[PDB]
Amino acid sequence: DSCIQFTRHASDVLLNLNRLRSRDILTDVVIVVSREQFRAHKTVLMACSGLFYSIFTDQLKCNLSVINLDPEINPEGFCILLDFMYTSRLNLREGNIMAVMATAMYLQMEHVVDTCRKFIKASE
Amino acid sequence: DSCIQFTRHASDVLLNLNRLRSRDILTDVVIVVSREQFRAHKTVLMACSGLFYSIFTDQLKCNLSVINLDPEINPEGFCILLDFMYTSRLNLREGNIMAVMATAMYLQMEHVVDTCRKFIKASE
Amino acid sequence: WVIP
Amino acid sequence: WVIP
Ligand SMILES: O=C1Cc2cc(Nc3ncnc(Cl)c3Cl)ccc2N1
Ligand SMILES: O=C1Cc2cc(Nc3ncnc(Cl)c3Cl)ccc2N1
Ligand SMILES: [Cl-]
Ligand SMILES: [Cl-]
Repeated sequence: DSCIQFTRHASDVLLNLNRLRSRDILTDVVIVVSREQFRAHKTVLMACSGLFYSIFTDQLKCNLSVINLDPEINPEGFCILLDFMYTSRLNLREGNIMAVMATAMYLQMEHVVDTCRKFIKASE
Repeated sequence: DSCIQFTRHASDVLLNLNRLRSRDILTDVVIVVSREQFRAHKTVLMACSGLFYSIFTDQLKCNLSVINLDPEINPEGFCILLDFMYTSRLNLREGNIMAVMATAMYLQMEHVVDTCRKFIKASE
Repeated sequence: WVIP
Repeated sequence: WVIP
């Protein structure tokens, strides 16, 4: 086509989706990670995670308002990944890298798994 | 903070949101523009438009499944802007620029209004 | 705005 | 990935 493209559009959209999440506007699901609860938008979770994409395209699970993750999932690791979904920024630290990588593998977020593998390899 | 950033994350999210729109997955509103109907995600519309942001934060309109636009709104102009919301690409042509700019003013999409004003000014 |  |  002969379209023009606004360079910052995708980033501006994601910024506003994070603002709606922070104000709890039109969030339609709560992700339960052991004792912790995280409110989010199903569409954003699906757009970021192979696991959520599979869950919310399922003809019964698409209608659930609560999703319980595997008890081995670390709440902080999930929190870091949810923040990444809504901002493109990943808070990867020596103290959390193992939990972040395991959570990213479970959530099927391949680019996160990739940077975790590389950061771990450099420390070996 | 000490976060790392994935450059293509925002674009990849928007691409997946457009794929969900194309397959009509978790769309929660229909925008009626005279004889034409457009299915979308309220969160994406709010993230792109000052008008939709105002509509869907309203305590009664937030729950509507159908929104009727002003009868002066051109369906093609709306279609072009909805495609832009979900892709960052604007199909701006001599034959549609007036309808696109008027629709962008109504929808409160200031960056679109700006490029339309500039493209019109260059032709004068 | 750019030519993509 | 970059340092933002
Ligand atoms: O590492 C990742 C990130 C990711 C996201 C999704 N999401 C989607 N993919 C294709 N079409 C659609 Cl419609 C969506 Cl929502 C699926 C798999 C993966 N894997
Ligand atoms: O030209 C434009 C594009 C636009 C989008 C929105 N959206 C939001 N703004 C602030 N916080 C939030 Cl939460 C959202 Cl969703 C509001 C005004 C405008 N004007
Ligand atoms: Cl990822
Ligand atoms: Cl805009």
